[PDB]
Amino acid sequence: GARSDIDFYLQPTLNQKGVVMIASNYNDNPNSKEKPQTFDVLQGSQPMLGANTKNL
Amino acid sequence: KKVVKQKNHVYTPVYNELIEKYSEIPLNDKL
Amino acid sequence: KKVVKQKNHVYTPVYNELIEKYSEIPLNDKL
Repeated sequence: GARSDIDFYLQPTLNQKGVVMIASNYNDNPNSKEKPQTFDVLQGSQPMLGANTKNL
Repeated sequence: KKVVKQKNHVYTPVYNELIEKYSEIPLNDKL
Repeated sequence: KKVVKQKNHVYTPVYNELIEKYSEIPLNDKL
């Protein structure tokens, strides 16, 4: 399902039961496309590493 | 005759939202 | 009476296309 411009960055390890992926999306669109206040927000999680703490 | 409530006429991406926020309960009426 | 949607009137070779292209999925709405 991917496309031909993702530029898969591979950094292999040795002692790693499992394999972890990090998906990032730079904007790179030329209209306006600014970041909202780097999300100093207690309600929302910041959209770089979510650290999801939720059941309710 | 009955209509079928035709058109709102403006379009958008759907975006079932990715980044989640904690949902505090706003049942704070007077007390 | 009901019509049978007669004619578009312009013709072409069919050409069920030979050379194939990779079909990326364009479901890239807003995120």
